[PDB]
Amino acid sequence: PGAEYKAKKAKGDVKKKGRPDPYAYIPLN
Amino acid sequence: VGPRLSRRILQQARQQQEELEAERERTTRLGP
Amino acid sequence: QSVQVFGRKKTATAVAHCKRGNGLIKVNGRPLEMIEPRTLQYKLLEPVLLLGKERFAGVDIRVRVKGGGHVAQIYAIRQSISKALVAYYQKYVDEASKKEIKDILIQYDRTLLVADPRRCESKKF
Amino acid sequence: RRPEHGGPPELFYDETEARKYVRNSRMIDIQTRMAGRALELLYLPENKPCYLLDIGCGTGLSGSYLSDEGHYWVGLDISPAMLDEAVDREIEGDLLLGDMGQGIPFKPGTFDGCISISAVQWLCNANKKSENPAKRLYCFFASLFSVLVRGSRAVLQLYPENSEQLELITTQATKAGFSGGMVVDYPNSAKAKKFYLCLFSG
Amino acid sequence: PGVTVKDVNQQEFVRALAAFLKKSGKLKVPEWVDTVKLAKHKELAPYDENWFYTRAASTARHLYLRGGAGVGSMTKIYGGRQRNGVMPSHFSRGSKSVARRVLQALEGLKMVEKDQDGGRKLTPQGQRDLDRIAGQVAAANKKH
Amino acid sequence: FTYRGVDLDQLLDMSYEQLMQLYSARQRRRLNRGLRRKQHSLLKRLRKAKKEAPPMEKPEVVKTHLRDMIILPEMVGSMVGVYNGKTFNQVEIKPEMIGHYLGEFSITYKPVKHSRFIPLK
Amino acid sequence: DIKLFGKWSTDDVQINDISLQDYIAVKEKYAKYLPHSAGRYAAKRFRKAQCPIVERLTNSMMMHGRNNGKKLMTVRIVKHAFEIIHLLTGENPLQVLVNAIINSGPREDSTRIGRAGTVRRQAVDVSPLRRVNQAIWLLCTGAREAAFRNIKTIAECLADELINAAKGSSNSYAIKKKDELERVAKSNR
Amino acid sequence: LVIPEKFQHILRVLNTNIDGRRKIAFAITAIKGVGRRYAHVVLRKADIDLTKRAGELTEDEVERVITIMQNPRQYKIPDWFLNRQKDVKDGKYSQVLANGLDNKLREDLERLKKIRAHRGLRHFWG
Amino acid sequence: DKLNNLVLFDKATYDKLCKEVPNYKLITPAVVSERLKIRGSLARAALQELLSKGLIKLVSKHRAQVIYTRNT
RNA sequence: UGUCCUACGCCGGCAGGCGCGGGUAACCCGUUGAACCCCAUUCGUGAUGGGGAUCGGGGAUUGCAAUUAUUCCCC
Ligand SMILES: Nc1ncnc2c1ncn2[C@@H]1O[C@H](CSCC[C@H](N)C(=O)O)[C@@H](O)[C@H]1O
Repeated sequence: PGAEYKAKKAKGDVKKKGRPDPYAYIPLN
Repeated sequence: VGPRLSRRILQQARQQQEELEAERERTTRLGP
Repeated sequence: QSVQVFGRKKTATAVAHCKRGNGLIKVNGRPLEMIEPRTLQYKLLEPVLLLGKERFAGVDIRVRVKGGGHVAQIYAIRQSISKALVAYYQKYVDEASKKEIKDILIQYDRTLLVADPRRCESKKF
Repeated sequence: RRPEHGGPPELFYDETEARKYVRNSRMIDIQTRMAGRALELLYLPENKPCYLLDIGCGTGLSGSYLSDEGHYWVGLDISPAMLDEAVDREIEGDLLLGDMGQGIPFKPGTFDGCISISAVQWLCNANKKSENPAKRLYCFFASLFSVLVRGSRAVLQLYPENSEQLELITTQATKAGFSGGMVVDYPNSAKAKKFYLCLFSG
Repeated sequence: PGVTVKDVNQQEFVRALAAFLKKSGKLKVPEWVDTVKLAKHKELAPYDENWFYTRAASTARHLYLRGGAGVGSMTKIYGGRQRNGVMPSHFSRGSKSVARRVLQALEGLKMVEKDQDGGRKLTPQGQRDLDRIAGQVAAANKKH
Repeated sequence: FTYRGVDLDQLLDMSYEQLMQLYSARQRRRLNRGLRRKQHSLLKRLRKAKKEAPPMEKPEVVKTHLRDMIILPEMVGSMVGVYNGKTFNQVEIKPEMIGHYLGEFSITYKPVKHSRFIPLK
Repeated sequence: DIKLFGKWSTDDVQINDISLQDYIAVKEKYAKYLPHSAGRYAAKRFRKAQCPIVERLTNSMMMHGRNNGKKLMTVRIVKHAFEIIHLLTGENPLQVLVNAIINSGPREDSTRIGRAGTVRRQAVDVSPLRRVNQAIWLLCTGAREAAFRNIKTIAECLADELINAAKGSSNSYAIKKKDELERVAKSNR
Repeated sequence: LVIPEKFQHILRVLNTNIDGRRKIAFAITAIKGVGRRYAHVVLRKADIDLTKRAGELTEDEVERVITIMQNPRQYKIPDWFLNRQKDVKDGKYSQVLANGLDNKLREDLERLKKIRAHRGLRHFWG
Repeated sequence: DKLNNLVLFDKATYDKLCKEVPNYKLITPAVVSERLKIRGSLARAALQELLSKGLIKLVSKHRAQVIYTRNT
């Protein structure tokens, strides 16, 4: 759930260059 | 009452007494 | 002959001196009706109005206040004026008059004779 | 605290709340900011005017963003005070008064998409004994799935108060035949954490 | 039996004392009286054009109460709150030259002299003047 | 050209002590506080470079680190190489830079110069 | 006679509601000169029931941050409010005030409960003390949000709030907020 | 009182509109270069009653306000009280109001750009 | 909408004040300006005129609130 | 609170200068004349005499040195 966008040294959200601006997609059932 | 309040009360109560009792050049020569 | 009492609030301390006279009340050399917050004028005049102008006619009170604030001094002034009279009517008037003064003066408001034990709380590490 | 604690939507959004909603600088900013993300989130083709549903339109801020982008829409809302403010702003689309818990009164297969900006979570609480959250959510999504054309998308922005409301909305959503997911923008932030139900029919 | 300064309203007393000083015409009013703020923490100039007399009157009344006050003591009396922009406010003194030029002006009225143990006090003729004006204050207010 | 209503030619005739009032408050304080040996030696080097230079082109460049030395009116026309920490900036002293320092014509920093998910299934 | 502000008498104030006799405290023992007393009316449960009703009014107008602390200003306002209420209506401003507390009290309220998602409401009854705690709050927020941005002084917004509530009019903020609390509670038996 | 027969709703001063409803001590502040502080001493030197609105001032006293605030130094307005002190080009003391304020400000910008100072470059880039 | 309250009395409303305002049962600077649509600076300046002419009784004078009343 | 706190006199409109004293301190600052608060005046729902950012020009002080504004004051 958006763990790859999590900043280790600070609480918040850090962008990445390969992937788009931070998000999280979880599918339904 | 306590130490801080009573110190101010006693000092103030003394000074009111003195202004009830209240209502020259010093003697440079000693032999008249 | 005279009586020397005190009344207090948070830090506003008063001392009152009452003796034989014609009924003048002075605070810091000023009359009771010239004390600066005129909104709380009735708090200064409560022990005079509760008891009557005739009951204060045999005594002259001079009050000195130092410390506190504008309304903390009014609460100390009205305490020491009433407390000066109940001490004067005890020592030089019969106790029947002192009991009936202390009666009607407590049922109105208990802070005219017994002080408020509320002071600022300190902070610790 | 939260506006849903106040009561029913028809009484909370009264005449005096409608005025200070219009002249609310934060509201004018973020309601159109989310409608930009929500219109972009349904992947509708460019250079093609579509017919959209503005469920819970309110003042018509999200309604005006569609019209400025060349679309047409109709709005459905429950309180007359927010609808009166929409008329005074000289909006373009049509306005409808009704409760989305009782059904969307259109023929099947009408709209190319449905847009929702902060209206959904008003169904997770029932302030009448006649009302039930489970049936009002199901009567919404079942009627939505009928009215939306096949292959279209419905994007829903909502403000859940705990994890249970996200669950209780989702199971009612997936029981009416919708498929999709939850889009969370900035999933671990605080001010920018927005929830988006993207729902589409096959 | 005579009334004193402390027995009347201090607001009414300054209005009576400044009206007395203006009618005398012997106060020395400086030239920059119409172009100065009398504190560094003010946004504007005084609203009253004759602000020098009420400042002069309030100087004499304050010297009657607690004597031995200098220029530095009277800037501390007339100080107020300085709103430092977006920063928190602080207490700032008044302007020293306005306080000084008043004390020079009262000295020319033969109302104030220096004190051997400090700043300034009131003349024996000065206290005769203020206590007389308190007579007209109480007569027109407490007797009406 | 005029500077504070004073032309260039008698400003060059003008000595230091009556240059006090033509400058601003900052430069007036600095001139009272004196000039150290570092800037006396530099002023001689600009004076020497202007001396031996051909009288129909600009003089040779003088490289210095003195970013805190105000521009006296006799410095006009000089070639000063002023250092920002990385390189030497060659500045030609026009007569409009009199009250200013030397450090603000060699900037020590560079300007700063500062795609959304759509689900498919 | 001990009179409020020197000119308002507490003798003639008649409380029509049986439920609120113990809690609207303005009668011969609670008659004070001024609504300032600095009394410890919140050191014990139901102590504030014995506080005079006008002092509770002034303590509730010391609200929204910038006015927190300033009580000499709020007793100034209630002094001017009573002198306007006597002017518009012509009877005791204390009589207008105790009619306002009675008419602005919600007699039935609703509570919010929810186990998982389903947040529903149940209608409960209102204690006689909270009928006064809600009534003073609604009149004070009624007058505060009445002006706040127009030329009307708060002394005459508070008078126009207490007069309307005593009449039972729907022009009151308090009556309009009370009725919607009653309307939700009726729907949620 | 009542509106005078010659009351002005809008006054044309220094090619800007001065509102006649506002009081004379603060209606003058609509022109640039004067503020709440400069316009108070200007009306004091002109000996004009400050209780008057800006609308019922006649043509006599409105023209001596202008010749005071354009030319302050001969009416004992002190040298420290003016906004335009010693100029760079012609060092003299003045008070620029309507377009002189914008022209002097523009001139102070392009002077710092032509010499390429740090302050002038950061004005250009920003 | 926006208020365009008059800053000086015109002829119509000046008469309206001198035959109606001294019969309201309450006269205040703030209640005059809501109905006569005038600024509050003149709304209090008109009342000291009426007080000096003896058409109104004064009830309270304060820097925050001024309260006036009919004669009879 | 302190040997750096300041009193007082003179000058300037203000920041600020010159002189002369008290206090190693329940002894001087300091009856610590604090701010909200209180009483009068102007303003009158107007992005307004609310709000003060960002700027232009000048002056003063500490520093070897104030440029990328040390700090303070005026318009
Ligand atoms: N059960 C319901 N059915 C339909 N609309 C509802 C509803 N519950 C709440 N609403 C509407 O949801 C709206 C939320 S206000 C938000 C509307 C829009 N985002 C805007 O700002 O313009 C309110 O107008 C309310 O009327």
